Amino acid sequence: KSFLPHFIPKNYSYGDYPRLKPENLQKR
Amino acid sequence: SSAYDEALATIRNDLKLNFRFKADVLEKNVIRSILAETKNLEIDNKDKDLDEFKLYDLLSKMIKQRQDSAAIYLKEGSPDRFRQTGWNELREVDYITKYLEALPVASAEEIEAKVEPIVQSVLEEEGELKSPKEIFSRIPWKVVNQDWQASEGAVKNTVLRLYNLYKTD
Amino acid sequence: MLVQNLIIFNIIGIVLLVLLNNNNNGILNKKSLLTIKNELKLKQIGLIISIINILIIIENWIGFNSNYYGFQNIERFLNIYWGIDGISLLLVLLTLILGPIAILSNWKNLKGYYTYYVISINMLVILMALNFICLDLVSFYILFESTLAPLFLLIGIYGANNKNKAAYYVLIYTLASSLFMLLSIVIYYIIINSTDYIYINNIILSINLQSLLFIGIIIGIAVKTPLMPVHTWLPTVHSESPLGGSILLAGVILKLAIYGVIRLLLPNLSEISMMFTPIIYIISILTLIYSSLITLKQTDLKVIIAYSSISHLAVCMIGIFANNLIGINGSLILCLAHGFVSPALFILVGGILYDRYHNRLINYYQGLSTFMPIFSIYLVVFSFCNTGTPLSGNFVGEFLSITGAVIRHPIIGSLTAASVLLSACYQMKLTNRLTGSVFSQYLHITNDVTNREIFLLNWLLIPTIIIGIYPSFVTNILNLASSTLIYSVLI
Amino acid sequence: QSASTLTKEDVLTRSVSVLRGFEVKTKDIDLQTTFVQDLGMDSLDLNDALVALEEEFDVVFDDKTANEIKTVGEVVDFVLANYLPTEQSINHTIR
Amino acid sequence: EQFHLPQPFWPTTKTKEGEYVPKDSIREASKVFIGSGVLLGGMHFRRLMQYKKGSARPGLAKYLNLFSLSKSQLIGFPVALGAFSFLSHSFANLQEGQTATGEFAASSIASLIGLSIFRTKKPLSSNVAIAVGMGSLFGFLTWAGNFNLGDNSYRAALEAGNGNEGGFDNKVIKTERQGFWEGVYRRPLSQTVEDLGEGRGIITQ
Amino acid sequence: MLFTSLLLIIVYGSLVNKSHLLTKLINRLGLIIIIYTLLIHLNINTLENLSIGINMFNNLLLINSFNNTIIELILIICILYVLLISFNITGLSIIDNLNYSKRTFIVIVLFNIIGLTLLPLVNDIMILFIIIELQSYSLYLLTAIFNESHNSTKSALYYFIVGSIASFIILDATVSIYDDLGLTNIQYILMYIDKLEIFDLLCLLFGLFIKIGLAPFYSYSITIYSLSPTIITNYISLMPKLSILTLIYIIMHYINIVNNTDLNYVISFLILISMFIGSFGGLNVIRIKTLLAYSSLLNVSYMLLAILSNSNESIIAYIYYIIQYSLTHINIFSIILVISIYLPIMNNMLNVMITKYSPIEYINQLKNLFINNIFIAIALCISIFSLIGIPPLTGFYGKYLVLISGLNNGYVLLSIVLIIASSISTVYYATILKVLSFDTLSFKDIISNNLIINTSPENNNNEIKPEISNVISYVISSLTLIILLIIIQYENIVKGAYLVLLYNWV
Ligand SMILES: CCCCCCCCCCCCCCCCCC(=O)OC[C@H](COP(=O)(O)OCCN)OC(=O)CCCCCCCCCCCCCCCCC
Ligand SMILES: CCCCCCCCCCCCCCCCCC(=O)OC[C@H](COP(=O)(O)OCCN)OC(=O)CCCCCCCCCCCCCCCCC
Ligand SMILES: CCCCCCCCCCCCCCCCCC(=O)OC[C@H](COP(=O)(O)OCCN)OC(=O)CCCCCCCCCCCCCCCCC
Ligand SMILES: CCCCCCCCCCCC(=O)OC[C@H](COP(=O)(O)OCC[N+](C)(C)C)OC(=O)CCCCCCCCCCC
Repeated sequence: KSFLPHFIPKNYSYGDYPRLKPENLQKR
Repeated sequence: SSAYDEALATIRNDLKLNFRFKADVLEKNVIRSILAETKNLEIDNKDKDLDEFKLYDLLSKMIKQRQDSAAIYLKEGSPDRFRQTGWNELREVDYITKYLEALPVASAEEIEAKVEPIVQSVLEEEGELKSPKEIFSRIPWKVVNQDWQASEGAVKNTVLRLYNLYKTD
Repeated sequence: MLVQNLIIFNIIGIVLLVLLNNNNNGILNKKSLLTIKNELKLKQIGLIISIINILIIIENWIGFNSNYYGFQNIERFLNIYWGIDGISLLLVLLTLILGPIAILSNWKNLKGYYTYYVISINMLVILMALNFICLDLVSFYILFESTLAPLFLLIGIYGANNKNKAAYYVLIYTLASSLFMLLSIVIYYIIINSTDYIYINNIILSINLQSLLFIGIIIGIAVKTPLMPVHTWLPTVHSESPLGGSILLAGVILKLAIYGVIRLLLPNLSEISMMFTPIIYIISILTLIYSSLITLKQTDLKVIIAYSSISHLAVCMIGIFANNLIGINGSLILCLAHGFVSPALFILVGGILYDRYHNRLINYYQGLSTFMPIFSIYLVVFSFCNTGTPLSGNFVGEFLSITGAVIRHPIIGSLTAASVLLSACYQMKLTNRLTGSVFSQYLHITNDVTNREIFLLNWLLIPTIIIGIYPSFVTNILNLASSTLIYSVLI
Repeated sequence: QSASTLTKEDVLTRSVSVLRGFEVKTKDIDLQTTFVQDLGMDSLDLNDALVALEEEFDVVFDDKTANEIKTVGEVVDFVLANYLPTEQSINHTIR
Repeated sequence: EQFHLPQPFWPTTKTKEGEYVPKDSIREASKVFIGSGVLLGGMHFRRLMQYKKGSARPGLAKYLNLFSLSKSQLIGFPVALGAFSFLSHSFANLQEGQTATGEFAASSIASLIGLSIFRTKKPLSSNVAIAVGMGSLFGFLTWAGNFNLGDNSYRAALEAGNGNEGGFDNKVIKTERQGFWEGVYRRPLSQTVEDLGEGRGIITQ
Repeated sequence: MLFTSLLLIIVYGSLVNKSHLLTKLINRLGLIIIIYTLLIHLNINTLENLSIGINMFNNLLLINSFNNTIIELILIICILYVLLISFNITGLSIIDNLNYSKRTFIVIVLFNIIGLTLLPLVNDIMILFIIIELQSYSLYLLTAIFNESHNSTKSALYYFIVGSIASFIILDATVSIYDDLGLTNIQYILMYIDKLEIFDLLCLLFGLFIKIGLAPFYSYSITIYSLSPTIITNYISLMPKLSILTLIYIIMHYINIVNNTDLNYVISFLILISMFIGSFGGLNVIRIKTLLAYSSLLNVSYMLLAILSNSNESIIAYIYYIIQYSLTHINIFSIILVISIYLPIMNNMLNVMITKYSPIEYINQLKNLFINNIFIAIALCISIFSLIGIPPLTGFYGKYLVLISGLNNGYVLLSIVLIIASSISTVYYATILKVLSFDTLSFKDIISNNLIINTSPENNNNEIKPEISNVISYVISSLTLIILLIIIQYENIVKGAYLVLLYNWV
């Protein structure tokens, strides 16, 4: 149905920066 | 208990080398302290065999105890005249971590490489994350010794660390 | 007359400001009278000194002959020969014009110590201006590196939150790289016994020795333009340095690298410069393309402008290493046009928005045209100048630089035309956002551009358009000076 | 050299072992563990323990502190704050 | 036709073809390997005597721990130095002389061999990172002419008349190429074509 | 004059009663003695007459125009140092009384000045050994002048042991040469320069390298300079280098006759290591004197490159560099002694203990100097920028002249390494400047009445009371402006260094 754009990592690790599922705000 | 007995041999050997070559005094206190807690550990786990994972949680407690003591001293000051008590706590943590990382168990990245797919899969099926208790359920706390090669507690720390990253409230 | 008066007068100005403002340090605990209104009188004296320095170069400009080949106003002072040609004359005037602008941009946005800042600004301007009128390699290096001492302290005292990081970066990136340029200067003084411009221009060295000397000098030049991959100091220094420090860094300091090519490479190492041009073009083209794509992902307003400066100075490097008059003139005009537009964009981004909201994150600003229409006009106008829209000196510089590259190397010089597209991609992505959508929810409505900030923007825009429409004001002066740099034997 | 290398966990651990060799009611000793109540030491037993804890850590309790000591944690606090390594000869350090 | 790239290389004496008797690589490496193992092993057992003589003195013990070598370092160091000597001489024989590329290869391989012995408990990529760094340093050392240019220095050239003591004269033109440290007023145009080639303004357009 | 006046001062000091004023006035007599020594030496020794080289005292000594310049430099710097003990450095008795509590302070200095000036003149192996002991013994006695200080005595023990090992190495080298040739006079030994083992002279240089703190023997000097009182560290870290380096230059002048490139390589190895240690060593340090100890090790490596190249360009480089570095060394230590007056007082974490010998011991005790005294802070910035080598300060021309001599002799590697070493050491030079000034605006409006200077009283509340004493202020002003404005007279000064000859002639 609705899918994320390309080149969006499924995981990341930047120290203590909060880890969250990428939400494309254009679809809100 | 093959790995446990081999591990405790290196700790004993480093004690023999330390007395032989007059190495750092604080290291002598660390090894002597480890052996005493090992002495307590043997008494309370007889006939149950001693895997290195139960040794892993013993050194984990020592590391966590001194970090808590170091935190207070490095904030309100060490009580000795030379103000070295707080740094002595952290110096011992390095010695204990040297033996902890030599045990044949998973590193922090291997355990995170297995829990992170579980933490993410919980949040996507439910929307919001409130407590780690919903992530402990999807963890097989029966067979994480040879498929994951980790203790009972090292998985607990990995989840709690990952939960604080992923929590939405 | 020029150098002697420009140094003696400014020393008297430096001593005068010190005498007035430091006469009351001795446990007087008084209230003084020059400390009122943020040291208004001491600021005004330094502002006047900057304008008078522009009058000194004018008196020597009236007697300048555009139809004379060679250095003019040849003078001896402090056992050093000082002279001017067409190329040097324009860069001196550009350097001195930005002096009053640097002081006025920080007229009321310093936490204190206004006398120190004004002295350092006037001290930076003169040292940079004197670097265009020296006539030997050692005097070039002395003035090239003397600016590091005041610039290091200027950033560390008047800088932003990460000023400590920025002060170390500028001191270590530039000093370490210039010491490699000093090695080449020492070699010249050893084998030729002189570093005079005219003396060394006539000597042909062995093609192997010319390679070693070129690499030593190019290391110092490449870091200071800057070029990839030694450019990482500039974005950090620009985002933390004060507004006047960014204006001088973006207006004069980077242009010394192009003048270094004109003096230290083209006339003395002519044979080896032709060998190195493909390497120079590859490095510069990738500097242009990479910096433009990197600028897209930036989130700091003053860092976006800093990366924009790197893209255009790669084009200046491409033009100056073309072996034709079109490219050389185009690179010089682009240096002057950049010397006005780039400081203007720092005033808009780091001098007006920052003085009101004290935050350089891009996410806080949008729809500024609703309550800041005057700011939006200047922001939009300078954005099109920055992308080389015709009627601006930037386009005339960019078009001739691209044309000079195509004439020099038709295949690879054609990649320089990506400046037209890529510069508009990141510059109009930032401007379309600041002037787009509803006025930001994170901002409170405040004053628009004041009279002082209008004055700064107008007098940086005016020279850009005068040069853009009638560049012959500049090309007439540069014509005979630039023609001496071309190396070719057609048979 | 002339500075302490003591941690709160080592001093407590060495204190417990020295107190374990006595005739105490319980072997479960922590900082809050009192001498009179938990371990059950009369006037003379307590001072035997204090001197035993003196020899282990090479410290000497002052009279005011020793008469007023109640808990095991107070001893650990005293050792950490007052312990100093003994001075060595002029040759041990520089050679 | 070959590309015309700049050649930033310091002057060196070039052995004539047929010269350069090669050096025995195995024999030379044997002396470095054996002599180093004897010293390092001998100094190891000498320090054990100092341990036995005194172990209750912290001052002596601290200094002995700094110079103490682990067992894998007592074997790895002679092997790395022996491999370095062998590979440096072996590559020099291959190239009829010593080059910076040969020294870069010899030093990095010798470092990686030693690192894989006395740095076993570190990631492989970490050992390669050090070996590349170590190899570059010795390649730079050779590129700069070892500790001194010697007979190729300008002072040496100035004493042999190959400098610029007499000055310059444009009327004099030399078919042969000028010396490394020599400067001239005017050059044969054939030399420029040899250096730059024809094209973008040389001879043709 | 030195010898005659020393005997009178020795006896006079033991005759009069002991008081701080009398010791201070006796120090001023020492100042007059050195001034008369300089005037007498200038009146009789001239560069033009000594160019050939004149033998004295049965050829035991040999003075030439190269030796003579260093002797005058030693006398001039010794004059500036005695002003520190002959006048008020701070004006507060708790700090200044230390410089007046030892009556033998001036006597030891006059003993050492005699050893410093005679050492470059040595022309015989027997007198080389005697003088190098005379210089070394006085340095040990000066390092231990404060015998009630535990650190001062500990440094003197370390100094004695290391400096005796070097002296034995020096003696062992001369005995080997005498065994080879059966000759003791240097000029006689020069007749057999091609037949004696030249590495017997490298052993002689190795003992000299220990006494200047060159790597790998740098450890003891870094330790000693940090533990000694700031007034002692100012002298012992600079004075031995003026004489020993000059002697090393003369020895290397004789060594270059036979052109042994193997010997040149060993010295280049020591210079290369010293650049690495001098630059990387100072990056992680918190003490200012430990930082300056590495700075001294680094600047010695720069001079030894000029000494190693040993040509006509090397005489100019070494002579100019040693003069300008001595003035920078004097200027920095003068400021460090003065600025103890701006130290905050308690009324605590890390239990930091500061003693009367070294009130300024850590780099962060220089905090807010830009606020407390802007003119002195700028003077310290100018000196530090000179060590960095920022043109057109004196330190720039020193590095420029060293590079010319080094690159002229084919030392490509060492010229590149020092320029990398200069960049690395800039990191810890900049850290001084960061501490001085970088927190000016975020601290400008603060109330600081807890400084050491605030303990001083006030005379009438209607007079103007200068915060720094007259002599020490004028010296700092003079040296700082010389460092800053050397461009005015650089051409004339370098023409003078052209005339200083060491058997060049023609
Ligand atoms: C936002 C910032 C505010 C500023 C924005 C506006 C900027 C000002 C616009 C003008 C820019 C300055 C350029 C004009 C200056 C005069 C140039 C000049 O000297 O012209 C000389 C010209 C030929 O020279 P000559 O034959 O030698 O005779 C004169 C001898 N001294 O002799 C002549 O014939 C003079 C002819 C002058 C014609 C008027 C020029 C004014 C501009 C109109 C034309 C612009 C080009 C057309 C563009 C239209 C759009 C495509
Ligand atoms: C009966 C047996 C008697 C044995 C007497 C020796 C005692 C044991 C010591 C072990 C041997 C090492 C010393 C050997 C002599 C000193 C080196 C020397 O002079 O060269 C001899 C040897 C062979 O070289 P060769 O070509 O034959 O000699 C020149 C002939 N024209 O050249 C060599 O290859 C020697 C090997 C040297 C290479 C290893 C040393 C470098 C690595 C260890 C460094 C030691 C610590 C660093 C010291 C410097 C610190 C700043
Ligand atoms: C046979 C005995 C061993 C040989 C010792 C040689 C001593 C003289 C050599 C000159 C070096 C003088 C520096 C002081 C000597 C060091 C004393 C020492 O050996 O201690 C080892 C020291 C401690 O290291 P650590 O591993 O923590 O302790 C061992 C734990 N078991 O580890 C160190 O830090 C030693 C390294 C000190 C820094 C020296 C670096 C000099 C510059 C080398 C690179 C040159 C740069 C140019 C490179 C380009 C050319 C290729
Ligand atoms: C063209 C060559 C010129 C050379 C002379 C340089 C200026 C000398 C200043 C000495 C007097 C002084 O320290 O005075 C201090 C003044 C003004 O400070 P203020 O705000 O009044 O102080 C505060 C007093 N309150 C609190 C009462 C307001 O600071 C200056 O002037 C700074 C200029 C120098 C900065 C760069 C240093 C670089 C060093 C190396 C250079 C290569």
